[PDB]
Amino acid sequence: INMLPLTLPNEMYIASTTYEPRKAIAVILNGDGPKRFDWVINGGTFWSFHDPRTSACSEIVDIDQVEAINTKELALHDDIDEQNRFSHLLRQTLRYQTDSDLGWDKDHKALYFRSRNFAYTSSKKKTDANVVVRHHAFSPRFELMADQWYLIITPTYYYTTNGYAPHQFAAPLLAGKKRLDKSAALRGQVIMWHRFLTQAYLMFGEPP
Amino acid sequence: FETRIFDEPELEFGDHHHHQDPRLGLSEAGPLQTFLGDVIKIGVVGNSKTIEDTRKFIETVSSGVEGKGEKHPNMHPPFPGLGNQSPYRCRFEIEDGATAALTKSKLDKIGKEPDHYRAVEMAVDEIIGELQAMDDGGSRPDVAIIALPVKLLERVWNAPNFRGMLKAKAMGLSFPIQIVWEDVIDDKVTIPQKVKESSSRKIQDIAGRTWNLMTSLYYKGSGRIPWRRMPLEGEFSACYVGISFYREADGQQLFTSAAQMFDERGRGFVLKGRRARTESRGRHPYMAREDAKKIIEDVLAAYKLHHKTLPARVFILKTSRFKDEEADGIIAALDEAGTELRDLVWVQESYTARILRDGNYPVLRGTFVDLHGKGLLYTSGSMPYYGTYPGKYDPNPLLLCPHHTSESTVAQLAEEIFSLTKVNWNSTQMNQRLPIPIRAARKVGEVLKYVGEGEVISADYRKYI
DNA sequence: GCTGTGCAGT
RNA sequence: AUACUGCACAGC
Ligand SMILES: [Mg+2]
Repeated sequence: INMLPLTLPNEMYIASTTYEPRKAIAVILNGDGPKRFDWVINGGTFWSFHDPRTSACSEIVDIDQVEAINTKELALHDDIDEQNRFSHLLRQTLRYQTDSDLGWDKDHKALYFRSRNFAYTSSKKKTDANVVVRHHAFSPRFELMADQWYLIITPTYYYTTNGYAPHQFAAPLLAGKKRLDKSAALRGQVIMWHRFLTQAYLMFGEPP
Repeated sequence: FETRIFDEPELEFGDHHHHQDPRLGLSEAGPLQTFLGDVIKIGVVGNSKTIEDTRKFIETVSSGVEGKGEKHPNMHPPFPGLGNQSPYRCRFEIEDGATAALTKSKLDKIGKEPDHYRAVEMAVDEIIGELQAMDDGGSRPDVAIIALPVKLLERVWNAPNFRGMLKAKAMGLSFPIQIVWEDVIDDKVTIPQKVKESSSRKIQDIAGRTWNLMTSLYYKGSGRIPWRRMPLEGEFSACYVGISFYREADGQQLFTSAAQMFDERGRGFVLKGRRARTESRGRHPYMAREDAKKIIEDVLAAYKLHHKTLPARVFILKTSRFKDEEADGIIAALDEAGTELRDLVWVQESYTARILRDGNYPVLRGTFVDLHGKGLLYTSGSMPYYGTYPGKYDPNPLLLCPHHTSESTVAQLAEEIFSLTKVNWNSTQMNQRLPIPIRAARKVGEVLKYVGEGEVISADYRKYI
């Protein structure tokens, strides 16, 4: 019910190089072109849903060893190390897609907003509160069940003094705000995150 | 995603009064293997104040305890003692020469505080010396209560584990110890905590406390299960087995394996298992064949020793995903034993997806939604019989993957472990969340850490519980 | 993802 | 160590 039906693209650009994922991000931050955050950490290959010909530099790999394949044969793969790599690539793609009005945690791994009421159009009652300090965040998790990939949604709060300074001892207050659920406080948050995600290389469906 | 609800299985005591409550079904029924009147002898260790309090508690609970029950008064009955209205059909007794006492000089020598190892092992030895004096005497106790005083409790609490070495030394004895803190025998001084320093530990109401402690004494003294788990529609003698991996306390990362069986009606057997190699985190101390084959062979050897037959179903359930070599070993051993029905499930205390939030009441205890391949088992919840949810916030499901699949589907597995949840012996509380072969893992590890070298390891869950 | 420790309410 | 449920932190 909280789970989210991702829809995969039809093409996957792959390459083979011998680089390392630190100096590669170093050159991609000191580059002079469009920066992208969905190119995957080099576990031996280079997988993305983007053409490297129109990228900033693409000096990680040489041009003649780039291939394009279909994502159906790669999404249905066993030997779950590749499944972990696919979840890695999907996490970087989601972090790059909704990257403008969002921030990614390093410890608790959530996507916090960065006061905005954020009213959204719905047929039910307008239950909108402060989202940008009591934030609203969620931890995305990728799981492939039966024939379909899926995102697991988990709401949480990220606390900050002024939006930039980190929290200090707001964890018991976060736990106390978590301990509040009467079948309205979680379904509304799931509805809000679905409405935000429905509005791009990954298409998000309707949760059950 | 198809949905269904489940009802809790009934409990049988004397083929009368099919009830779900383990307390009401003891109070007004005929408990299993009852008699006209039985005596259970208790033995107490500690200073004279603890012995006086223990005797006062034992001879005052027979008069009767109140049964107000502010939250669902069918959660517990008023305890009427073990007289005419005996819930266990017995009469407890304490022998005068059985109870022991240690002098103030030995306690002060323990409280000299050299470090937090030497005083601990000195108190351990002295306790087993008093227990050996108990055992070699004429007044042998069926169950021994270790009501250690507050000063020795603080000396132990200043930090190894006292409980592990105590149970390891008591495993070679003839009676199981029933360690109970001095706060639990109606003493006004509350025991200080560890981290919070100036704080008082909390405890339940007196009636439920007496119910739990007296049922635990009933099991640990009288060797007899109170409640059995009668099988579902079309079952046989199964071999529900859990596997746990523990790390010793001497700084060694050897994640050694164990094995626990809960085959017949709830009777448990704990077996040591094999050695431990090739664990970066710990997934395969069942490497290839050389461990798994003879671990399963020892499990079947214990089953042949007791039941003088072979199991019909084996339901190996754990919490860590297995590999191909371990699965090959399990399948080869079960084929060599001619096993009919098998399952190899790993159960997740994880999988953060929390669903079925609709309804005015919280979600009921027992509700299966079957994702296309894996199930979402809700084992803790609410009932209209209990009225509401007096627990905490939202419960936690489990998800079950039948890795290295077999001849069973997920509905049978979910119904089986929802039958398996409430056969708990440490508690008469109804709303339980974990299967007993999983919950027993920490309890057997905290004792089997300190056995050490090669001795008679034995097989009885009564020492660990 | 899974092993270790520590509380709070009934 | 009468308990069960739930919550937080650390390690790999
Ligand atoms: Mg116990």
